[PDB]
Amino acid sequence: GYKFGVLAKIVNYMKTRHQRGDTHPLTLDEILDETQHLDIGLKQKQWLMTEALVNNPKIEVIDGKYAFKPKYNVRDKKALLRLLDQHDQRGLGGILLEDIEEALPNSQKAVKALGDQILFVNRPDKKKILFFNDKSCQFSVDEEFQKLWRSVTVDSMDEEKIEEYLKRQGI
Amino acid sequence: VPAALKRLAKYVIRGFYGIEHALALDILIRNSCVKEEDMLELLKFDRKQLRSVLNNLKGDKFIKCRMRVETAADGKTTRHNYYFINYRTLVNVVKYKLDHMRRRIETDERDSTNRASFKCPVCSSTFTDLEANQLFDPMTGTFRCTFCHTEVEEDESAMPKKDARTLLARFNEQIEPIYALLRETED
Amino acid sequence: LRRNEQNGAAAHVIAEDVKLLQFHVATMVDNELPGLPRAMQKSGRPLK
Amino acid sequence: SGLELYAEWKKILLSPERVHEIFKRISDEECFVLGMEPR
Ligand SMILES: [Zn+2]
Repeated sequence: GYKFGVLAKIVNYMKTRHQRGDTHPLTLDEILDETQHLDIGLKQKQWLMTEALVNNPKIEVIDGKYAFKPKYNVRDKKALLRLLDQHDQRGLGGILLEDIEEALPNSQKAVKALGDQILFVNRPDKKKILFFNDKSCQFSVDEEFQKLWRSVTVDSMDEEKIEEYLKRQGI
Repeated sequence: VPAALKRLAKYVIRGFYGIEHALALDILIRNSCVKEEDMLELLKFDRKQLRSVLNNLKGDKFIKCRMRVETAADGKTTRHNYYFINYRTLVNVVKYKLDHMRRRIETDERDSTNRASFKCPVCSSTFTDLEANQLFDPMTGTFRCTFCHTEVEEDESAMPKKDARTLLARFNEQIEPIYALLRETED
Repeated sequence: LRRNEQNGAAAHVIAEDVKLLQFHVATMVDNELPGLPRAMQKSGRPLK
Repeated sequence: SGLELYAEWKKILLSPERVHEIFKRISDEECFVLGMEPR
């Protein structure tokens, strides 16, 4: 445990500590006390202080302490809408639902409030991706027309025919 | 790239394809060419998830792909797939696609004109009015089915004529945005 | 295959379905297909 | 390959529908040249 077990508890405690709502920045000493790993070697303390506590994608140094990046975490409907909107404007794409649910407890309340403004894509691993519904150019057709559309082959044709189909009527 | 081409692509993809196709195409619309790995990371789709979508966009040739090669910082060879939208083939294929619907709709209209009017309730067979002289039995004074030796009805023939027109007619009414976008992009 | 194609199923699914249909059609004509298994009647006897 | 064809120049799967399209375009004269009675 002295090698990875102690550092893992540091990471796990800090990660779980944020789930308790104590978003305030924390120090390694506070985590070492809360994890009772005061006996961890000096080289390990400084290593975790300089690497594990700064390289994690959710941890940032604030006034010399480590914080859970409150600006990145989505915790309200406006932040959810704005983030997806800005992401869509920048072409960044969608965001995994789990990233919001981990940031905002019961994210479904914010998600269901936005409704059709959020587009849900389900990955092969069953995870959901949220996308902004930019209504600049929207169009839909009836099942009969979607059926009609699916009925016509496109790939099993020659390029000559694709061009010929146009000129058949004399254009 | 005229906005009409972008809008046309967005309308047809959203009209007849899933949001995955639209989102993937929107990337190629927002930026003329984007790497498959970039689209993969942007969409966060799986390889087969995105590749199948791209294969569809390749099937209708709405998009084109070219391969670019370069050497990485460590010296290993790298081969990236660059995909791009081909408005020329897109407009050509959609015109074909719609012209095929027109031929199918014309076929469905011609079928609505050729549909049989007389019918047998036993075998559930509908017979064209040309058979009326064969179906009418003077011994009975009415139409009958040779296979079922039972009465053949005719008055229900109004239902298929009226019903089919309702579905077929609405097709032209809803496709108006694409037709307008096409008229605006014929040049 | 009719429902899969009309419903617009996945290309690999439809392709596998066509490949299976292609095998059954060929098997109905000739069972001595090269590089292909013998079509058994599910009881070890090859179908003529 | 098995029960399907491949075309290589660079390699593609050649479907029966693609072959059908090509063959449907072949003329009578070409059929006679190929030794096939078009009728
Ligand atoms: Zn009958």
